[PDB]
Amino acid sequence: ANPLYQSHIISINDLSRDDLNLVLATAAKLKANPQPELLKHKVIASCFFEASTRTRLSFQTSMHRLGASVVGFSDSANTSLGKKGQTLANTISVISTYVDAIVMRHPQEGAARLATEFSGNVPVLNAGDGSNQHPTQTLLDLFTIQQTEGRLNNLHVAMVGDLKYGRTVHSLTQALAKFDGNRFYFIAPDALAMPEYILDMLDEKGIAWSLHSSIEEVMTRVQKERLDPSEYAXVKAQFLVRANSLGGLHNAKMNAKVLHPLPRVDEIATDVDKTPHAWYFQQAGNGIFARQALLALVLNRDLVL
Amino acid sequence: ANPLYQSHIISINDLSRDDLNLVLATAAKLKANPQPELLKHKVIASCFFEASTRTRLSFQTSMHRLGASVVGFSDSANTSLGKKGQTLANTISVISTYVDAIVMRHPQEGAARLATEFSGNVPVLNAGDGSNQHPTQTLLDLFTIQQTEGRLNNLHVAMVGDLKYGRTVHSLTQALAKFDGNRFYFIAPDALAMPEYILDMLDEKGIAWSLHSSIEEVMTRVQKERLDPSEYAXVKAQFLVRANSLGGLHNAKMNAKVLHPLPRVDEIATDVDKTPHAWYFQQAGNGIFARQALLALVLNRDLVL
Amino acid sequence: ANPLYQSHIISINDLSRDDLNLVLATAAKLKANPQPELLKHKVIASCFFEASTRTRLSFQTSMHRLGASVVGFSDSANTSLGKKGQTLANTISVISTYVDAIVMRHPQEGAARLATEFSGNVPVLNAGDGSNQHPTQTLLDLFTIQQTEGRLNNLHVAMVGDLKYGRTVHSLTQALAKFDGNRFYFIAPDALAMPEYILDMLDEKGIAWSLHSSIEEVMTRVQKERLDPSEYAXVKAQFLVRANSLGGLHNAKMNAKVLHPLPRVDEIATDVDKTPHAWYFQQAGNGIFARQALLALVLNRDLVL
Amino acid sequence: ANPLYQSHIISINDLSRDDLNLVLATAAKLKANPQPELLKHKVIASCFFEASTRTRLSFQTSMHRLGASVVGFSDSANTSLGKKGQTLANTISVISTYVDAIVMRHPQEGAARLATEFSGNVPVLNAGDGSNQHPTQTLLDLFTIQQTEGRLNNLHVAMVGDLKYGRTVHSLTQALAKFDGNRFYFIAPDALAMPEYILDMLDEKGIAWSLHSSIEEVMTRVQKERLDPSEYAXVKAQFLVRANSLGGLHNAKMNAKVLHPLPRVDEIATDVDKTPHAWYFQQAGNGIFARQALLALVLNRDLVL
Amino acid sequence: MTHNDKLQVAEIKRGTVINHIPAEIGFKLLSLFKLTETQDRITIGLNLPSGEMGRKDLIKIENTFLSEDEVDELALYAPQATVNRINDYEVVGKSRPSLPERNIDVLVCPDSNCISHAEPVSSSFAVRRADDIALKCKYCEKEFSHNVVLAN
Amino acid sequence: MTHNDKLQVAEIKRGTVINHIPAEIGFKLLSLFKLTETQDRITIGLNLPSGEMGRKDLIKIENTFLSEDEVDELALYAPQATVNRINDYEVVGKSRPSLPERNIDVLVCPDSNCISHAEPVSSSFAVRRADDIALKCKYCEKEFSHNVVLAN
Ligand SMILES: [Zn+2]
Ligand SMILES: [Zn+2]
Repeated sequence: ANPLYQSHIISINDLSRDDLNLVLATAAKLKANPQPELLKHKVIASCFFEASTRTRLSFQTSMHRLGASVVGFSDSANTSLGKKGQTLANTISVISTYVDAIVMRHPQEGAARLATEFSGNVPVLNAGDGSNQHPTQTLLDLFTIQQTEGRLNNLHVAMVGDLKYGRTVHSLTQALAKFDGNRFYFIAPDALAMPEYILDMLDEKGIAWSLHSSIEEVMTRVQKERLDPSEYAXVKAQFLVRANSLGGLHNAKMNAKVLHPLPRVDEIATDVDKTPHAWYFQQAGNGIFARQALLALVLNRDLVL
Repeated sequence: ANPLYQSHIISINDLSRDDLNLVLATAAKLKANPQPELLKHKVIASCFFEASTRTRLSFQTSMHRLGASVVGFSDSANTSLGKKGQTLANTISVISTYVDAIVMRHPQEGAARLATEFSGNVPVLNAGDGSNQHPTQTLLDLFTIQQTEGRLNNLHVAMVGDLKYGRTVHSLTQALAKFDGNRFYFIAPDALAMPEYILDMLDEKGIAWSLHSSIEEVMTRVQKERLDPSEYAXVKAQFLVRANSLGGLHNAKMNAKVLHPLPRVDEIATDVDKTPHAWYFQQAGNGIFARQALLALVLNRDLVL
Repeated sequence: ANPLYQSHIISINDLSRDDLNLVLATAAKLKANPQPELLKHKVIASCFFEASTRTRLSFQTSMHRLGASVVGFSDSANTSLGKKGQTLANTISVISTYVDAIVMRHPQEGAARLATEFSGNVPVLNAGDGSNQHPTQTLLDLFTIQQTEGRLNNLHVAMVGDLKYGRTVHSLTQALAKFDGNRFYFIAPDALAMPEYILDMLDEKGIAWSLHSSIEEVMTRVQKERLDPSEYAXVKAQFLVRANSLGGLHNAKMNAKVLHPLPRVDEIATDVDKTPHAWYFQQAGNGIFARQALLALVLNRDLVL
Repeated sequence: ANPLYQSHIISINDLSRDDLNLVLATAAKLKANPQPELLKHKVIASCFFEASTRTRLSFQTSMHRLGASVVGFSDSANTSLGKKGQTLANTISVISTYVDAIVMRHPQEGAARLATEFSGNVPVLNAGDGSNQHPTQTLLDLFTIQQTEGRLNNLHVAMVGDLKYGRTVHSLTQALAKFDGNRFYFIAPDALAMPEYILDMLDEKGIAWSLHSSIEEVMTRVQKERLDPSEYAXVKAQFLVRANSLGGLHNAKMNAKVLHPLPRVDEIATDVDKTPHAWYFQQAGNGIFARQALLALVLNRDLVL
Repeated sequence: MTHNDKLQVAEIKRGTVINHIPAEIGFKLLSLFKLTETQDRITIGLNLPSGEMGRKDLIKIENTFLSEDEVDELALYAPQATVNRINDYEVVGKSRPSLPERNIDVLVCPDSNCISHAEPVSSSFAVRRADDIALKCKYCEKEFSHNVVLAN
Repeated sequence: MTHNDKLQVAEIKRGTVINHIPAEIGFKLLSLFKLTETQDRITIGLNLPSGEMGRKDLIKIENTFLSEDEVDELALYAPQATVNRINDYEVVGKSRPSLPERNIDVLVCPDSNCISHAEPVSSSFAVRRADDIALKCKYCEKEFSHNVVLAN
């Protein structure tokens, strides 16, 4: 009776305002009002086609705070199955069989979809296709934006990183975008530039934005921060002007905050840690809520709203 | 009060009609009538001396639909213990200690037995000794034969594969054999021939059979199919007349079905998938029932028959 | 002016009586009359597409007793090249370029041939295609038969082993066969049976033979022995009647000898070592002569006959 | 008495017209007039701090056509030394000791230089520092340009590839640049763009150039081609417009030629192979000459000009 | 009948008589699609056409009860073609292969990772243009262009 | 000319007019071999034949200056076929696809290891029979049978 029922979740693109405003709000309370046993008698599948752990460790914990089960595996090593023969779609069709649901992560980029098709009525959650989509991340992100600035409307956003191979600013953006008129800032070093497609779409739509290579002014008329990471790929003398580092002297502050779907390294400084705008963490602890919401939506038929 | 109590299960040979007709029927309902909590307060051991996963993933799921616990590990890598010193029988004697039961799998071929001896009153389930026995498989197989053709009596069986190193047609056969007068067919390429011992025993007994290298006629007077796998070992130019492949044009059908303790690869065709006689899967989903039956037999004292 | 010049050697099949009687006799003296510098100013390629070492260590040593050079590599690890892109036929075409010749070994089974095509005028020696051909071995074998029994004519041969996947009795046989009327014995355990093609050919031709599972009588009317190896593949409870083991009490001897392109393990006993019919070794030391012969044939234009 | 004596070679930058016109011409004959024994009594070091093989296999072969020796190793595995303690500069200082010279390759990027300092009078050749310099390559390249178009003066060059991380167009360019007025073309996909430093230098100097994303016209007023490679790093959906592929229909030819310090994969087509402008190979076979020249310059005092 | 036409079909009896659509890319179609795995007889050649000579009707292709878009589908490889009818009294009104929006099994995510290419799929790509033709890849949500795809 | 024949060719001008050889395995041939990568026009259909009706000549195939065995080559997939000539005054004397002994690029060592299948080859297999047809594989000196090969 719930919009979400037996629907497989897999790509943020593929989801509707509403929907967001829902997991968004089923999790808000869940957060204020937990329920272990919503799920008892359930078992789930914590398939780690590509070991991942931060994501897994939180998925899971999720299953169990709702009450429930697991059976899963992380791979690349001492994990088996089919290989030099079998199909990730034989794995599933059997798996499909006993399970009640499937978070599952992978290297390739169809899997959740590829697995939809073969797994009849057992919803799949996508922790990752590959370099393609992570709905859990961005809704995880999206909320958190929400409990903070207090709305996903009339914002001052900015995401300073490697917006190029950036897996999550790509989602974030287009979810943060469905909602409206908010201007985005893209402090990217012409190489971790912003792809010319997620734009024509900002443009595409009716929305706005600007460019800068500072963390500076862009920063005072700014509300939540996504610093991605920066790494390999580029030379190792390509970590030349690594100046897009968040650290401590900003004061010309506001009452915004900073985020980063970890894991930080250089991006940002212990020094900061401490002081407001910090959260990268809360940002994390808030995925345990963002997920749950789903899974109980995903698997229940109705709610205690 | 139950025949099965505190008895360790480990080899199909080593089990009695009755017994089969029991797990066979305790699982039939369990299937029609589940019970999570038959087992609560239980923890079990999911020992994967030899990582295996399809088997593990289902064992386990089993523990939990009955309600219960786990603690286990899959190995060949980042798993520890004793090594260049300790005994799989030191592992056990301690394990033995906290657990309530032990599924456990291995490379060598005594283990479950070897472990019986050292594990005083904590039953061991054998997911595998080695190339020796897998009771769970064949009873898993046996049933499934049952819910299908509707009896394990007066059948038309056939197992086309690599009946030589075939781990499961070796069990199957001798269980399917305890019951009676049924004729078996062995479409094997003189090399994956049928060992001269499981026969003298067909013969040994009072039973029958025939030989063919077709999938053809053998097939019309046929009821359930075991296609094994076919692989390595033999040359790679030894996969010359790989003609014992199940695929699609059979029509000269019946209302039988096809099975394969996966995982398929070449053996059989997507094309088939679809259409009846298919099941390889259901065959699988039915192991979650076949196991459970045991474990609650194994560990309870009585029943709600 | 030499039959052998710039011809690539690769498969025993693909060679003519003559030819055999040649490397056969160029090596006989070479053996009695060495020449370092026949080759000076030469470099060669000791390509070990599949590390192999006994074969490599002797190839090589060969290059240098003739005087000369090397450049090569053994692989499966810390060796490079092209991979997830390049062609064993790009490797060669460059290699081809500086070298003067190429011994080269491999996993696949065209390579020497596949490499012929791309390597214009730089002869390739095949130390192995795969499970296909090893000319060096069998001519190595063939000779040695010769310096012994004193001819490759009017013999009593026998090869007790795993004549099935046996790489060398397959060559041996058909070379030992080109010559004439000699009767062969095949003490093979119906599973390491003799393939039905190298036979129809014995038959095919005009030649003879018999079968036995003894080492016994077959043995008194017997002249040179090829015991192959016996291993893996078959069960490990498949090393059941491993009775085809050569050991020591034979006395009902003759003045024959025993051979084995190593490496022995169980096949044969230290005990033997000692006493005549032994040689497995000399058999080896004689490959350093068998090769050389080639390479100088292969690369010179004429001879000091 | 030779400019080159006891000088360590390591970076093309760090070398003078003259010098180029020298190895350039000592190798031209060497090529027309070989000398094994120029070097006898020599041993050299073929240090493969970073296994590399195409480069090694040719270096080496070099040592020996000049007559000489080797002792070396390829690494990343079963190679030893110091580790969790010792210095590539302890390796050297000892090595230094017995050797007569050192080709050596590495991951890091000082090594040859770092090793100069510690290796007193034993010249080092650099097969690679890292992502920094490969003099052997580019002089190897440079010549070859020469025996072809017949001069390194008044050319039509073009290098279509991944001029960004391109290791060799970076050298090539600046050597091909020392000489004069020649115009260069850079068919690079704005991402494998041309770094803004090797330019300001074209500009810096007095020289010219243009840009295009075709292989087309740029191509008719064109004389030697450097296609680099294209790979990893960028997405795998980043191999989107891989249109900078050299293949076969060019006819609107000339009598130029195509080069590529291998190893090709996609860059260019078998189809081409064949027909003129091909050479990628000769380009290779010509490194055996380019090196030698050095080493005998490097180590002799005078010449037979 | 030594090669030609005799487009007698229309229900219980059919024909297909592809005749070089554009040129030497109608063979394609053939595999590009079934239509040879099928009873009815077939007819082709190469018009090496300019179209028609004296009076040229003003159309070509095949005629045989494809579907509706059993086409629309060619929209991509022979947009310039045309189906069926009859010369005396007949039906196949103004029908041109006109973009489908979702090619089906013909093609191939050039992406190297799509699971597509690893298992039991379907090529399903979706089409949008204004640009120069866009094709997405339910599988690996990525966008390539009629080009580079068309090939593979 | 609404589909048919008009086997006007024979030198500077040619045709090819494969007409269902055996059936639904003449498409094959088509790719099975070039002959579509080529100027001259082509003609086919499906004779759904019994051969011929009233008086049937007693032959079929293609006509167009293949070579000699541009065939002999089909010896394997349509042994029962036949080439060219002319109806009034003509030449193509008793010529039947008759085993070649070495198929060339069509096929595939089923062997999993042949280098064949790993690089820039050629399918070259050699043919001997008395048995039921034998094919070797200069590459991986192994012998399979017209069967299992023919497929792949
Ligand atoms: Zn895709
Ligand atoms: Zn082959």
